Amino acid sequence: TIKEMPQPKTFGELKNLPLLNTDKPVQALMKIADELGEIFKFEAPGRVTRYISSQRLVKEACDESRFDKNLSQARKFVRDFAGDGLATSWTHEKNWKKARNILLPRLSQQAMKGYHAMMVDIAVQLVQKWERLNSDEHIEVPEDMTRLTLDTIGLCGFNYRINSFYRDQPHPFITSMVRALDEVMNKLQRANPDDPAYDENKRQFQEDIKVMNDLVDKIIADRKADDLLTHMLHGKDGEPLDDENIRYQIITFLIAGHETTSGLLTFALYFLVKNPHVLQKAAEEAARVLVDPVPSYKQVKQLKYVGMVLNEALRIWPTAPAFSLYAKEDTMLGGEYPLEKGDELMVLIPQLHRDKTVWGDDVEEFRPERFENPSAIPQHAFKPFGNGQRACIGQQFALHEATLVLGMMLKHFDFEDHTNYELDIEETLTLKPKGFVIKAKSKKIPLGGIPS
Ligand code: HEM
Repeated sequence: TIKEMPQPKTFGELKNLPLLNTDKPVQALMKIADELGEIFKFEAPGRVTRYISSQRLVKEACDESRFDKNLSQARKFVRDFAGDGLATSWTHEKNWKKARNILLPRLSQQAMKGYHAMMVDIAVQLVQKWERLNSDEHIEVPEDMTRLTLDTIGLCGFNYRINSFYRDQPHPFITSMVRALDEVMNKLQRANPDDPAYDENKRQFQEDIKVMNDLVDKIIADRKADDLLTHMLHGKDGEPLDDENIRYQIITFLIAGHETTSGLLTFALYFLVKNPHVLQKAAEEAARVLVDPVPSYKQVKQLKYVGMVLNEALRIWPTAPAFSLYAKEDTMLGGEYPLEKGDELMVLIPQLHRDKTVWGDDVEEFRPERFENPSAIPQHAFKPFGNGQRACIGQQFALHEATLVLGMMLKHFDFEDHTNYELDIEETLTLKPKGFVIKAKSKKIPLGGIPS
């Protein structure tokens, strides 16, 4: 009762690779897996991957006795600029689990009691910039969501003030990060990599890894002249971290610790303007809960419905959209698809969150009240933060940051979807709505003990 594995139209020496000559590869890999089922094979020269989309199979892949963690084929390149160091190392690494058990305890729920104040500091900045737009003026959502999420990691994680809001044009580091990823992403759709046709391109990329390093120089310099870098320097295990691997860990968290989080907020706010009854309902929760000008740690933990709106928007659109895995031994999967040792499966997350056998037929509706009883979401049907001993380390940081902010936004403004924005999701590894803009009617509620 073995079953042959599916596969998209191959085109020659290229195999299936030319089905990814598009700038929305994930979005297209869910049209493929949309037809070819819960699993389908994917060959591009000298690399093969299986794509699992059903909870039925994901729940096996996450069985850590069968499967270990893997580097996306995107990850080995984003390793040409990150780890050895957490988000781009294999479990079989030394400056992984040492590099993780220095930081893990700094990222718990309890550790957020400490970051909370600086998180509220950057949040106030974003709210007030909106209080001070002219009439005609609209909001660039993903654009301002980045201003925040980045400032906030820089500041909680590295006690450095990036002052992203004191700048009309996206911070250098972000313009360069974006252009560094689009490369990694196209250098993946490139049929002949080592070519001179791509030559102005791997020198561009280097200029960009310099701008990004600039800001990293600036953050260490500022420290010399209990943050997340106070350990990344003086945290033992039993080895503190070394010369070279620390400027890695830094660029690693400046990226991981904001991008995916900016994604989640643009998406949530999108979904809310399109479902104005959910906006209304979280807008009340926020009014009812945040009764001081600024929120307390205590208060942010009681934005229950807002936590829910975040998870729902994370179901419908995981911003870190896929994670990889390898087989630890030869094995059946599903009892049908037989894998060798080392074979690679990719967890197409946005599709797993659309598995109707686990969710309903309304998998495409925005309904935050699914997450009322979170004991109702089945084993493994939901994983925006990866799975297992390599779950997203910064999940509790992300969710607190994101609730706090979505919570304040909804306390001080009504938003109008003024352009009838039709969704367009730019892909730079991670997903984020592109050119999403709205207007905000302020509720004229004072903040900080400051009027406007
Ligand atoms: C906001 C602060 C965040 C930080 C500092 C952060 C950092 C990290 C780190 C260090 C890892 C690797 C952990 C490990 O290997 O032990 C990771 C993995 C991951 N993160 Fe995050 N992250 C953040 C937010 C988010 C958000 C909002 C999402 C939403 C989808 C997300 C999605 C993921 C996913 C899917 C992985 C899986 C990697 C894999 O297992 O292959 N992250 N993150």
